Amino acid sequence: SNLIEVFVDGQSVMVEPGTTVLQACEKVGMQIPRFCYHERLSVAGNCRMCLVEIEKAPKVVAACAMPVMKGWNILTNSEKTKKAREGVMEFLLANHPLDCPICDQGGECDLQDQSMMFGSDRSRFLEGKRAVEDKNIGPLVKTIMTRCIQCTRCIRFASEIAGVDDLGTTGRGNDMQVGTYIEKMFMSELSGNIIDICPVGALTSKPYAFTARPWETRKTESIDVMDAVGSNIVVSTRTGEVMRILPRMHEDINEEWISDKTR
Amino acid sequence: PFDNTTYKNLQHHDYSTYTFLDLNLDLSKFRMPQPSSGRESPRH
Amino acid sequence: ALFVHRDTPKNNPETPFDFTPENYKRIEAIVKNYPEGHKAAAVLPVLDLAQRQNGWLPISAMNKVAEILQVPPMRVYEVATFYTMYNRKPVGKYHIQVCTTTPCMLRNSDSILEAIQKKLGIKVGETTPDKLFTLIEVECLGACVNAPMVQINDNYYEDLTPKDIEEIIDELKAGKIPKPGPRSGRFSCEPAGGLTSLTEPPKGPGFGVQAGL
Amino acid sequence: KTSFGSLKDEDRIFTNLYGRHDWRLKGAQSRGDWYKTKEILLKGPDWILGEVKTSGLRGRGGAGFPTGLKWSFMNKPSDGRPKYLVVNADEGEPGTCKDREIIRHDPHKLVEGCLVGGRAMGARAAYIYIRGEFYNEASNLQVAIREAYEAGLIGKNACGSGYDFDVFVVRGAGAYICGEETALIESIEGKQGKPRLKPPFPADVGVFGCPTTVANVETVAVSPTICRRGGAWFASFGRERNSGTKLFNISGHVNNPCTVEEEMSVPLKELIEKHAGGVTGGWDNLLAVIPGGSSTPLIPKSVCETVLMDFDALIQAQTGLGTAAVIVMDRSTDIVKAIARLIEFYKHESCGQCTPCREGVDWMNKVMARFVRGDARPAEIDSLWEISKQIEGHTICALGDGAAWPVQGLIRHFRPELEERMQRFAQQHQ
Ligand SMILES: NC(=O)C1=CN([C@@H]2O[C@H](COP(=O)(O)OP(=O)(O)OC[C@H]3O[C@@H](n4cnc5c(N)ncnc54)[C@H](O)[C@@H]3O)[C@@H](O)[C@H]2O)C=CC1
Ligand SMILES: Cc1cc2nc3c(=O)[nH]c(=O)nc-3n(C[C@H](O)[C@H](O)[C@H](O)COP(=O)(O)O)c2cc1C
Ligand code: SF4
Ligand code: SF4
Ligand code: SF4
Ligand code: FES
Ligand code: FES
Ligand SMILES: [K+]
Repeated sequence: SNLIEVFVDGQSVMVEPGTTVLQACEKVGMQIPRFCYHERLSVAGNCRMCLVEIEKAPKVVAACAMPVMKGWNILTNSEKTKKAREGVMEFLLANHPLDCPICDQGGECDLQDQSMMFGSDRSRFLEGKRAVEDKNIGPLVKTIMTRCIQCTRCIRFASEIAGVDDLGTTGRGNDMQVGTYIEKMFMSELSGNIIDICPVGALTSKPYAFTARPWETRKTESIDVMDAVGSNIVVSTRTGEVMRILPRMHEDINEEWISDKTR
Repeated sequence: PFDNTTYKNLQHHDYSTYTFLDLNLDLSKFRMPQPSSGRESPRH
Repeated sequence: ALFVHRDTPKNNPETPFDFTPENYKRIEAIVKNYPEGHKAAAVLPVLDLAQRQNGWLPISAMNKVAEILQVPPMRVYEVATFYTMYNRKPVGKYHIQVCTTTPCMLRNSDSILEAIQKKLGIKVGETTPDKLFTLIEVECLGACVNAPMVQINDNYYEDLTPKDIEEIIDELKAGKIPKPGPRSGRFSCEPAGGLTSLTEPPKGPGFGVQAGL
Repeated sequence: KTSFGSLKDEDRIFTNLYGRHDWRLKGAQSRGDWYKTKEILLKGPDWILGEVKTSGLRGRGGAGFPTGLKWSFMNKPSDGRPKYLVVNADEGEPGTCKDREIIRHDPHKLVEGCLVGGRAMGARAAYIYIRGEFYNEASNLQVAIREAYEAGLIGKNACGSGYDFDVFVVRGAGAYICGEETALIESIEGKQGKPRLKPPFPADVGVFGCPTTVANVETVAVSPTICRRGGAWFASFGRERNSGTKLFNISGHVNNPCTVEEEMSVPLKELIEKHAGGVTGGWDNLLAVIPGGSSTPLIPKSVCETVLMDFDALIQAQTGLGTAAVIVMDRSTDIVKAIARLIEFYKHESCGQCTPCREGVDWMNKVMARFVRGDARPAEIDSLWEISKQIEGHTICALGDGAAWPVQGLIRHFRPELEERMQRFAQQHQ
């Protein structure tokens, strides 16, 4: 074989050439924090949450995008890796709105959870925040774009999996806004999966809106019957009532997506 | 005679709004045939 | 200053835009500069061509550029909102761009910004009511030793005083075209008190050429 | 040699820098351009790369990467894809106006540099990504490219050498980030000028996915003079690892703001007092100098007295050489207002792609806008320092570095002036 030897925190692991730093750390059971990386989307490398120290290298590398070289010792828990994560989380939470009680993502929020796990416990941001105009992309996806952290999972999903090319980023800098730039309605057959892959509450389910909350939901693993694909789903119920339907990962059927009829 | 006292770049006082693009249209005949990726676009 | 579009009666996808046939020949010349299969690389010139024909970009120039280049319209909207030259609102006939970054601010570009404001009766971002002048405030235009300077639609006007920019605005209102250069005594970028360099004649072909060549 | 500067006119590469001679093909050939270009092209890529490596030429864009080592990354056999030289003519750096002068006044020198460099790297064509604000300069360069095609100097059988080479000019559309090499590549490809992550370096995946070298106008245009005069001639100027001549843009608070070609390791005081007429009010009126355009940290008057204007001596002065754009600031300057205007530039010129720049450059601009008024407290200085250190090295490209560095230079050399600003705000507003 042509496997190269790399190190995650001193532990040796044999990886294929072209393996990223994030995947090499995944092979020893360490999940590097991320916001823009998704293993079924193309690599973006712009949330900078996956920044990790390679030792004897005076610069952190973006683990989602950087291929491993032979002999790298990836320091997933070192001091400057943790400082990089805290700084990036501080910039993500600088302009992010204090909406966690009114946001449907709360309790199942990647930004909340890895702010708890990898960020600091307090704020130094003494300024006013930005506020973004909400968009109207249809009756399925509620859009609250102040919560957007510009990870571009929207655009990569709609371009690469849904094949739509109607989402994008307009503007530049801190005023860069994810949207359609026009009053355009993002109605694919797969348009509800941007609710799944949005790490924050910027894209939420408009039918599910405000009704439940993830810790009180019971998760029943079941099968779609809306077509003959047999998409594996989670029916999440609450007190004997069906709240919503999420995908289950089945690599050979529905990889982690469901159609909007199913959803 | 050697002149070092006048500014010889007086042509751009007479450039219009289509000067660059008319120069590109004039240069279109001098150029090598472009390489092809083998498809019409990356969405083809 | 917004990066969403709302359909107005003067800016909508049924606003009449189409290139002239000489502009279509220019577009063909632009597209032939790029490899086959990468026609999207002609988004930035052709859209700028749509700004040189119309003065600004309604959302029919963006849609026409997306149609003739076979790119999605969102990928043209991204370019039109990313780059600060694409006028997505109709600007005046003379688009005055005053540089106020630090090398121009140190040489008092604020006095010239105030001189343009009190001459035209408008402020930064506004347009004169006869639609002749739009005054905005831009970043470094790359004429830093010729600070303070402005740009009017293609042209740099450099080494300016308030009197010089008032004279330029006067001969823009009078229908004439001003000379795009430094308004001080110097010509392009030399030291103003005489040449401190390049006073000797240039040596010509063959000078200092090494052996074996 | 121990002392540097006082460069003679016979050793100038950029003769006709000032527009005093004909920029067209007759004037360029009468000054030495397009001389024995066929004999340079027929000696192969390895000879040209050896001359550029021997010359000690470093990247004149501002980072100073070794130019021959960089261009030898393309010296490899083809894999079906074409190869491209891309000339970075964006020049968005505040202070910097030298590549405008090369394009406007020595355009055939840039075209011959495109030919020689693209022969060295095996490139099919040259894309000169020029700034869109440089419209007259772009049409100027297009007239020179038409003269080079009509003389057979470029195109099919360039200079009679049997090497085919086109030279294209792509205009920008008003983004400072489109001078960063991968963002420039994305701008040529018809997209938003957002930088790519490295790796891939452009020699592997560059413009259109092809092997590509992006090189500055100045480091391209000196290369035919390096191939004619010899690399040992070019390495005879400046200190070791600091070879050659350099265009300097002395602007700001000098008597005669100018672009001038000068030997590499010239003192900053000698450069300002010789070519710029000195600081307004004398040398004792000097407060600070931004040595190499906006991304380099400022140095105060005590550092400027003995410092040399090459890469290594300015790194030892904990700043950078950068674009060699000397912005001079006298004692009458509100230096916090100037650095805050510079941070305002960096948030208006930030493509918004990655989190630390998109959020932290705006947050540094808000903190600097309060520091101008003094509407802050001194514990926010070190806080701002840490914010800059959370942007530096954590971004996709070096615009985050180039925004963090002026903040760091201002804090490091002028913390007491920030503190007295804030305490006089506190005593006259409370
Ligand atoms: N000239 C101008 O108008 C401006 C210049 N700058 C300068 O830009 C500099 C930063 O520019 P960058 O290109 O982002 O940084 P720099 O670290 O990366 O790289 C410079 C060049 O070296 C190449 N390179 C570096 N390491 C390499 C490696 N290991 N393998 C292959 N190639 C490698 C890069 O591809 C690039 O072309 C700063 O020093 C700043 O002064 C910044 C803004 C404006
Ligand atoms: C934000 C940013 C802007 C840049 N702008 C330019 C530019 O306008 N012109 C330029 O030559 N280099 C610019 N650079 C440096 C380039 O990335 C690159 O190093 C250079 O253009 C080519 O390398 P060279 O110096 O060897 O020629 C910029 C870098 C950054 C980070
Ligand atoms: S997206 Fe997450 S962090 Fe933001 S308001 Fe909603 S629950 Fe809170
Ligand atoms: S809306 Fe969500 S998925 Fe889309 S870019 Fe913003 S944070 Fe990412
Ligand atoms: S650091 Fe700033 S300029 Fe660079 S990719 Fe990120 S947002 Fe863009
Ligand atoms: S996860 Fe690697 S940068 Fe977003
Ligand atoms: S600072 Fe105004 S032109 Fe560069
Ligand atoms: K979501």
